[PDB]
Amino acid sequence: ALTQLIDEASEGDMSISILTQEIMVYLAMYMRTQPGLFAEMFRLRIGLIIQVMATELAHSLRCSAEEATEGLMNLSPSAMKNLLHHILSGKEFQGQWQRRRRLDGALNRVPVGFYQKVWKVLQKCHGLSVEGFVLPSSTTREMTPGEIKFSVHVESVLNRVPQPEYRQLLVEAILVLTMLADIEIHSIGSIIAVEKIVHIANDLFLQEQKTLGADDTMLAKDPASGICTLLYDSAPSGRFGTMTYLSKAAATYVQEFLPHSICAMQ
Amino acid sequence: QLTEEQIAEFKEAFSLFDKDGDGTITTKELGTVMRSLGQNPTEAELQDMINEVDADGNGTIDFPEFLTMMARKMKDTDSEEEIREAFRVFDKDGNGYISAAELRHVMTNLGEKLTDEEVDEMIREADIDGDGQVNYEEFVQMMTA
Amino acid sequence: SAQDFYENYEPKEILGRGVSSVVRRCIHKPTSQEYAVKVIDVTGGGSFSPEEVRELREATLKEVDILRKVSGHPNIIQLKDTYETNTFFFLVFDLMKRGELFDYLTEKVTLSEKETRKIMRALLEVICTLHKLNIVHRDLKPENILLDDNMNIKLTDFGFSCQLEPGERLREVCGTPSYLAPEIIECSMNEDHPGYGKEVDMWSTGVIMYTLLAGSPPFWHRKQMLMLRMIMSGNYQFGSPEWDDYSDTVKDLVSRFLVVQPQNRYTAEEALAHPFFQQYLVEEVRHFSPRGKFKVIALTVLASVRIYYQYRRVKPVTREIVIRDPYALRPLRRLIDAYAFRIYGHWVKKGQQQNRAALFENTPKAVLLSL
Amino acid sequence: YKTADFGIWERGDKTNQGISELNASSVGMAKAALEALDELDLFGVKGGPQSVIHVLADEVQHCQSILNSLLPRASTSKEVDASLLSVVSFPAFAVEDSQLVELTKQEIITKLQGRYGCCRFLRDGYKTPKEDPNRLYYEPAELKLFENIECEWPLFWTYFILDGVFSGNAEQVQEYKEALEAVLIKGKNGVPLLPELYSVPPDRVDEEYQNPHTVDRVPMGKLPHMWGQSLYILGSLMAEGFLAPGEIDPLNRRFSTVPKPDVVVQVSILAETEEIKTILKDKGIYVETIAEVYPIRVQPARILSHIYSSLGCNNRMKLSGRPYRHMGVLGTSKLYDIRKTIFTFTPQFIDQQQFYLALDNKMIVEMLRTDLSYLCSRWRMTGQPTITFPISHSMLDEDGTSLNSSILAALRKMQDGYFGGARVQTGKLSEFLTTSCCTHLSFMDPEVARYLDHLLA
Ligand SMILES: C/C=C(\C)CC/C=C(\C)CCC=C(C)C
Repeated sequence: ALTQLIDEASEGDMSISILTQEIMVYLAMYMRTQPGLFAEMFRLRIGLIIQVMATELAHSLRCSAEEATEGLMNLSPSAMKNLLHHILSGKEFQGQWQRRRRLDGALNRVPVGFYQKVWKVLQKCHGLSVEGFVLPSSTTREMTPGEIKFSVHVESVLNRVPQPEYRQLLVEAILVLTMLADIEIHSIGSIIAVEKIVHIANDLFLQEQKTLGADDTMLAKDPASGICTLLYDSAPSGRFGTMTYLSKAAATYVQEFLPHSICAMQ
Repeated sequence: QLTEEQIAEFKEAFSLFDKDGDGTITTKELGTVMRSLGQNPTEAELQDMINEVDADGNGTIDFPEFLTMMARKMKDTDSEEEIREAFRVFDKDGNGYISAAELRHVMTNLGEKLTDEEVDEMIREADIDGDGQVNYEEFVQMMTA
Repeated sequence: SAQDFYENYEPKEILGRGVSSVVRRCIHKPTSQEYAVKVIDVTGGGSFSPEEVRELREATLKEVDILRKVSGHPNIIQLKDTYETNTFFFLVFDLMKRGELFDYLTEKVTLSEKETRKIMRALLEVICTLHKLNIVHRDLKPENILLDDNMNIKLTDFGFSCQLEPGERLREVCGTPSYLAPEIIECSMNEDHPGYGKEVDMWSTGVIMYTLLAGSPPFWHRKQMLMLRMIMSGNYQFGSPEWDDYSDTVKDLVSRFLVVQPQNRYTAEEALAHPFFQQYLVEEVRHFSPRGKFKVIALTVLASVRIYYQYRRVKPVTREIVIRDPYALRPLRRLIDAYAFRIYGHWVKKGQQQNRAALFENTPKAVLLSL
Repeated sequence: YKTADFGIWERGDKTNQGISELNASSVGMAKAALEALDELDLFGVKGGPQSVIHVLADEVQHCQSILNSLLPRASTSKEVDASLLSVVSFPAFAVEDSQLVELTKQEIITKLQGRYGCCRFLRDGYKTPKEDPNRLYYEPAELKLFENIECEWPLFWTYFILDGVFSGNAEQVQEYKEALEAVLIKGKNGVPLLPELYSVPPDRVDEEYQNPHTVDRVPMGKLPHMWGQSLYILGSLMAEGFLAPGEIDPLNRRFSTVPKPDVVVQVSILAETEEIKTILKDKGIYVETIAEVYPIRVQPARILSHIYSSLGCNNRMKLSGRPYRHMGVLGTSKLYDIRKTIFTFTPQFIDQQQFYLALDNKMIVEMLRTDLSYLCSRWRMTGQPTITFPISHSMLDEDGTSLNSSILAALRKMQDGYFGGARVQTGKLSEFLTTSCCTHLSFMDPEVARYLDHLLA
């Protein structure tokens, strides 16, 4: 049945069917010998693994996706295993962090305990909405924080954004609520749109660079997401990092929903 | 750049802070001092206060840590306020002149027993303008020195 | 022989990995004591040509030598004994349950002033022993530094070390790029400079100071040669908002190791004599002139007043200051760095394209894209 | 290890919705049963090879790979189950790492035990007064209704008593004996009865919601619980010196937690043709050819899998023997005695007809490196494992006159005595005849037999 499911999920393309099971051996090979590469991935998505492995072998030896598709068939099993380990371990051979966010939100790689941190935040809220799909606080009572079924619910909401790079922006956006939630004594008591916090953070990332001397050329919009391409390439921390602007926009949204706030314990 | 002298001055100050020879200054110990000098802050205040300086240290300040504070991290305004404050701490009278006896008042407060003439001498050694008084200008000139 | 290896130790689990060397935990059967074994593949899977196979042995044969020249010292591992085979070279040393300082620096992005002081107090006292025996490391990276359950520093991988003949200065370029002293590159780009001596380790140690206390290398940028001009010229900045909260005694000692000219560098013996590493010994008479007593009582007051003033100054976290500038104030900036390294702590590794500074954006995009 | 089942509680996952899951109790129990039946004569001492149950350590240690990964959890849906006491200590002894046993036992302690026994698993609600006894299934929302008010079964306290007797913790056999003696319901002529479960009274459900494990519970369910009652008497028998752990465990499963030293993996590199023996000789590799090993004859791992398809065949009972399952090194590293001819089977990762992972020589070393590592740490048979490694023409260079560097490094690596964390004693297959697991395949003793008949001749 497992082989039949792979073949049916192969939608007829025979090259992916073997690559699906070929990677499955390597995933199990690294899982048995190095369990630490999957500590940040609770769902092993082989199907996109070929896709995410395609992009890095596309950017390396810069070529088209179809040439990479022909290229992916061409590597040796050891090279294929190494390149997958190149993907999973976090070793690097658009932009630097744009290639580290298209490789971090396409694998649905999330920090240890992030699914155990959404549970804490949702108890202080009514839900968490992404692209207008809500993950309500009723889930917190329904499954335990450590329940993998809950991990699916948080995960399912987070794939409502198709583009991989924007998902990781949502991922660390969720955590800037978590870290602001600890400081804030009161609860928002309403819905929070995790998507929007990135958007004004995109907007607020826009204003500061305009003031400091950025041209319209460098701050170019991502066609689908609506985020500046430089914001995707921006480093996480720092004065002008992505999570400084998202630690910045995770407060103006709480301004309208929470008229009065008290922040303690620094 | 802090001289062997300066480091030594910071060290004896650390000694004046800890009555026990603990090698550390506790939230309680700082307190005994502030109250010695007349600023009685909440035991909680103290905890925060020792925390601002250390951040781990479990409420005890250490000397390597101590010097870190006494090195002039202070801004001109910031120090100015402080320099001024000590000066007031010095004059309960608030007359604005440093009594030889006022110096004694502070030591007596810090539990160090030192000779009466020596005290006059301490001021005298440092005293030119204020015969018998250290003026604030003398105090500031002195601290930098 | 391999029989001699298994007659005394039994490797249980894999601790770490390397380019061709694997670190493995073992049990010493006679003593039942935890020990680490580094397992270097001499043949390297067949990639090593006979020259590299020979050179790796000579590098390894040398490597036993330095680790045999320094022993019993608290803060460098003890090579308990070394076994060589035709295909491997086993080296058994102390077990460090915790990993390298790089892994630790990933967990805590900014390493606190008290913690770094004893960390490097050992490292400088490590550096004194190497220089007194006249042995330079040239490789003082935090991944070369191992920490135990008590956080004690165990300097590791003297793989690039070489003993200078009295008054001789090397020319070979040995070391990953960021932690190379200015004359390392200068000797690489010129023949007139007759070489570098034991003062090399001082610069590398001073680099750890900027990395540990700020979470970034002093000089880092994504292309290779650009980092080099920041090194030889020596343009470093205790930038804001990051580097303003630390005490001023930190900054001067950082510049001392970071001076570009070697002779003016701050050698290890006087390095421990800078005010930071001064320790409070309880039993000191500390006699003082009457002016000296008056300062102490004034300084004792000046301290108490100071502490109340500094604290009063700290601004509680409010909604507005988060909106205007999160990084500016410490508690929120350290937090942003902390949750920066929890999400992308897998993205920091060894090398140039994986350094920690890649996780920090301290400059406007326009200035970054100026050239 | 690869089959989902409803398990010890006949309800599958925590949701109780007919969803079978991989429970550690089933995986652990099968591992112990497989080890218990391993070379066991079902007729006792007065038995023969016809009455011996043959168990393959590939499936036994595959259950270990799942137990180590699952524990201290019972499944992906259960953070812990008190039935894991039936796996860590008794009667399975299926966990070999003592740290795992203590960690799992203490996890049961914190999350399940109260003052009336231990809960089967978190959010159980089997007989909690907050579930309707008519519906066989539970809706998803009902799971949160069972929190902290779950029925508590003294059955698992008999397991802790049994664990203490086996481990030798007189303190453990005392804390759980007085605890069990205060929950035992007296009946008939004063005999103790073990309640199946202790249930929260319907009015007092809210109190245990707020303050956990303090409200008085009423005995419900089966009275006596014939399962739990037996181990209570069994624990009582072995705690008052009427029975020893060895008599109830004659197969010595209780020693599963004692450390096992790693084994020395014997490797006999072979050459498919004489002309490959010269390339290896030119590189200084002492090998026998495939023909020089005769009378010992080597075969692919598949052939061994076909052979076991005749073990347990009974036409009248319509039993077809073992299904075709892939054979790992633990099966293929034994020496097989089929019809008085010694058989060694090539390890499966070198099989080239199945897939293309054997056609990359850099992958042979990588698979071999882990496969020796799997062998040394997981060998539980008499003798030392013997991997017969035949060098094929595909493992040579594209030129055809030189051995590939990756395999070339691999072969010398084995002669020096260490490869992949395993001690390798390289030699000839004849030398390892007496220091190997010589398993006699008695079912072959008078399809695959017809092939083996010509193969023998
Ligand atoms: C101290 C925080 C200051 C601006 C940020 C505003 C915080 C919040 C708006 C609500 C988000 C999470 C809540 C968990 C309960």
